Order: sequence, then C-alpha cells, then structure tokens
Amino acid sequence: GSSGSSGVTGDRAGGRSWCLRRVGMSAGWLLLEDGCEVTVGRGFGVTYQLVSKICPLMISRNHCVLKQNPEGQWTIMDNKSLNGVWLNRARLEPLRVYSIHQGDYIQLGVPLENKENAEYEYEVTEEDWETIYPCLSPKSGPSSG
Repeated sequence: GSSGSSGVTGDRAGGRSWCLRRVGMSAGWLLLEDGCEVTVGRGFGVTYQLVSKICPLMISRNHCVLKQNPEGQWTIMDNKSLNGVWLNRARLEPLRVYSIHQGDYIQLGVPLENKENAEYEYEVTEEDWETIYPCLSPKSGPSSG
C-alpha cells in the first residue's frame, strides 16, 4: 500500500498521522498525533520505551521529545541527550527546537565500533492511522482506551 489521495477528513480515525518509520524495519512505528507530545526513551514514564539486549544503555530516559510548536509545525527537541541526537546527518543540541519535514532521519545516540550507522534509526513520514496501526510501536505511556 502506502498510496492514496489526501483531502478533506470526515470519519473517525481518518486523515493522516505523521510518524517515524523505523529505517531497516517495518515495525516500531512511533505515531506522531497532531498536537500530541511524543517522548521516547528507556526509563519508565515516557510515551515510547526502547529496550535492547546488545546495548540498552545506549538510550536514556526521555532521549527525545517531539511536539508541534505554537506555530503549528512539528519540531523535534532533545531532552538533554547524553550520547547526542542526530538529524539528517547533523548534530543536535540539548533543549533545542528543530523543524522536521517529510524525508528526515532521526538517530537516537551514536553508532558502535562495529556498526556503520546507529542501530536505532527512523524516518519522518506521513501515513494514515490505518497504515501505522498494523505496525505500531510499543506505547509505554497512557492512551485513550
């Protein structure tokens, strides 16, 4: 799939919903609901938790936080990242605003000595809820059950 026309919305769970397509995989898609803060990390309390067996320490609680600035545009901000956050082959700063767009690359942390690119990689893409629903990400925070 991943194809269709965009226009007016008039149906429950309709319209489009941005997200972070996991580069290299077809799962763990972090939904980016318009007007909904998305905090990723490992510590309990974040909307998205990421735990691994190889290097689970590589990620820290609240490694990053997405949100649409008062203007109405999505902006990725790093909550004082320790290892550092990368965006489109660029280093990010702590507590900074970065306007993202379709075709981006968010990297949580730095690559290893035996890994060309960071294990965790995503891509800002706009996909309907019915498209990311099937392959959604592990939500650690609350939700409208």
